Amino acid sequence: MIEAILFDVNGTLAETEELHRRAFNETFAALGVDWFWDREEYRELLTTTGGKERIARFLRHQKGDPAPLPIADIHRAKTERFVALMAEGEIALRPGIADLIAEAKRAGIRLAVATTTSLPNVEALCRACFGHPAREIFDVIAAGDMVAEKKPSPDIYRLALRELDVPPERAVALEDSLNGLRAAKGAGLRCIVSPGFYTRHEEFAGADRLLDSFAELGGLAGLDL
Ligand SMILES: O=C(COP(=O)(O)O)[C@@H](O)[C@H](O)COP(=O)(O)O
Ligand SMILES: [Mg+2]
Repeated sequence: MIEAILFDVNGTLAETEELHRRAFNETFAALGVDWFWDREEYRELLTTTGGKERIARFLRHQKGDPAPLPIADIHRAKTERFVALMAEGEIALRPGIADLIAEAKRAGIRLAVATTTSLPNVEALCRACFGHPAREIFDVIAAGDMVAEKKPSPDIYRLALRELDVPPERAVALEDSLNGLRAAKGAGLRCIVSPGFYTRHEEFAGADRLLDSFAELGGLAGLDL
């Protein structure tokens, strides 16, 4: 059996990206700029992880209004919006996720998050979906700007593994996206993928398992081999 499970957040714990998109767009509108990311645009922008990095990519060549604030300030406002939206309880965990975490806890298996997303989003999602602070759910939280290079860099996973003190051969990652799979694999981890809306078009070569739902894992034993 594995000794630790490392979870991605967006698209893994919950289907969140349309809520991120909303938060971006509503922030743009509040700032009085003409920017608006439709699904087609957002699907492409999602291949750059981290909201600051995504905004920067967009600004490099978009031909609408110039940024009126630093990126970090735009992103901070977006995060406050996302947190507020997340709290409303419209988003639930993806099927299978709650049950896996409960089984892991009963088995004494160590749990981490390993995410590109801002730390407040992790807290918001945990409070909403689990009813507790994130550090009551996960033993280790590796998020956001804790590393210099985001997925597909393995660095966030290497951070999480160091903090867990579990060798990669005894752990497993759950992911939804190709950049996530690449990051996990680059850290030496077996990786179970279940994609979503934005990510299903991707090919997931090297995934240990590729599932339509985490409810198909089959319990902790499905994380083995
Ligand atoms: O690329 C990401 C995927 O998160 P994960 O690694 O959990 O799949 C994030 O940048 C989110 O799109 C937005 O969150 P922020 O705006 O907070 O970055
Ligand atoms: Mg993800």
